[PDB]
Amino acid sequence: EVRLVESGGGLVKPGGSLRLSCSASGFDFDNAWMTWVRQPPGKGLEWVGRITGPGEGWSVDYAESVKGRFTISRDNTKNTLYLEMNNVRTEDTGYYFCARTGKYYDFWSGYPAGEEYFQDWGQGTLVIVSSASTKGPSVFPLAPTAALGCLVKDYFPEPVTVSWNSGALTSGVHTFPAVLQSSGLYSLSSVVTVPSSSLGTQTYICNVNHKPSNTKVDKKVEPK
Amino acid sequence: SELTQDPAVSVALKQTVTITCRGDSLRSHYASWYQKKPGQAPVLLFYGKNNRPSGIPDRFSGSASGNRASLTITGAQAEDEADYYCSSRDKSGSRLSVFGGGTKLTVLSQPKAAPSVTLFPPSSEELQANKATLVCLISDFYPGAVTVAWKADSSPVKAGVETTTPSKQSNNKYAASSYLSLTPEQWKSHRSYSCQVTHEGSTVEKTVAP
Repeated sequence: EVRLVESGGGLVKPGGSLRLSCSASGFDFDNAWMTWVRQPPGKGLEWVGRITGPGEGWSVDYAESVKGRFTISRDNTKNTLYLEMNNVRTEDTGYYFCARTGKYYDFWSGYPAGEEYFQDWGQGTLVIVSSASTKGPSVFPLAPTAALGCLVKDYFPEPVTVSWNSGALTSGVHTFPAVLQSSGLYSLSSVVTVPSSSLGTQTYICNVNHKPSNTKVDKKVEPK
Repeated sequence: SELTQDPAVSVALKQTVTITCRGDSLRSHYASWYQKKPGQAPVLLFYGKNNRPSGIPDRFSGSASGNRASLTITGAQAEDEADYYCSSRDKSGSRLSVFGGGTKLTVLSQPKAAPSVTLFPPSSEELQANKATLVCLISDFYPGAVTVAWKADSSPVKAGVETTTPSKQSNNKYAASSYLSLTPEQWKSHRSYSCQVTHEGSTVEKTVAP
C-alpha cells in the first residue's frame, strides 16, 4: 500500500553537496504534505523541513539548523520528494527519513492551533559527512570459560564484517557496535567466550573484511 | 528542544508507564508520539486530542494538560522497549515542528544480573604498531545500562575513552565495551590501569599492569 523509499545517501566531505530523493506510492502525493526528518547515529530525531501541497502553494519551511544550506523540492509527476544538501557539515550525519505528513486541528476549539504529524515513514538513507579517507583496519588480538577477541582498529568508512573460524564459530560470539573516535576513524571489537580447556589447543581466527578498502585479514588469537 | 523529555524510564513487564513531554508550545498544540527502534523507521503511535492510528495496539494512549503531553503505555510488553519521541510545534502558531529529545523505555523482563568484566591490556602487535588500547569487555548484565570509569593508577582518566551503548547478547543479557586509547609511552608510564563498571549501584573493577 503506502511505500516510501529514500535514496541518495552516502559519503560526502564537509563543504560538499548531495541530493536525497524519496519515491512514494500508495497515496495521493499531489495533496500530501511531505517532511524530511534526520537522526544522527546514537542521537534523537530532528525535523529538517516540510513541503506543503497545492493549498499552501508548495510552501517550504526549514529548521534553523539547515536553513540557507538545504533545499526541499517535489516532482508530483514522479511522486518524488527531494532534499538538496549543500555546504554540509559533520553535524548533518546521518539517517534521513521521508514522512507523509498529516494535519490535525480541533475544529471548533476557536483558537488557531494546527499541528503536523508523521503518519508514514520510509526506512531512511544514511548520509556520512566526514573528511576522513578510506582506510582499512588493523586487526589486533585480544588474548585470553575464557574470553578472547579481536580489536578492529582505525578504519573508514563503516561497515566491517567479522566472522570467527571462517563463520563456523558463531555461538558465544559477540561483535560490538563500532565507535567513532575523535580521529574520524571507527574501531570495533568482537569477542567470543570459549572453554578454558581449549585455550592453547583449539585455534581461533577472526576474519575481518573491509570492502571499501578491499581488506581481508585473518588474525589467529593465541594465549600470551 | 523547545520540547523536553527525560532521557530514560523503566517499567515492569505488564505494568504501566507514562512518558512526558514539556514545552510552552504544548499549551496551544497537541503532541504526536513516535516509537523508534534500531534498524527500523519511526512509527506513529498517537496524535491529536485522542487519535491512535489503526494498527497501533490500544495499550498506547495520549493525554495532555497545560505545558505537558503524555504517552501512557498500559501493560508494557517486551516489544515496547524502544525510544519514544514527542513532536509538536516549536512554539505557538509556528510553521515549524520539532521533536523532543527522546525517552529510552526499558521494559524489565528478567532478573537483575551483574556484569562480568574482562580487561585486555594492549597487545604486543598493537604496541609494535605504535598504539596502545586497553579494551574493557563487559558482559552478561541486566538491565542493559552501565557506567564505565577508567583509572590510571588511582587517578580518574578523562581523554581517550570510548564506550559502546549496551548491546543484547544471545542469552538476552547485555554486553558493552569500553576503550582507553593511549600511546605506548603513556601505557608504560603508569603502574596500573583500571576499568570500573557500575551497574545498578554496584561496581565491578578489573586492573591491568604493563
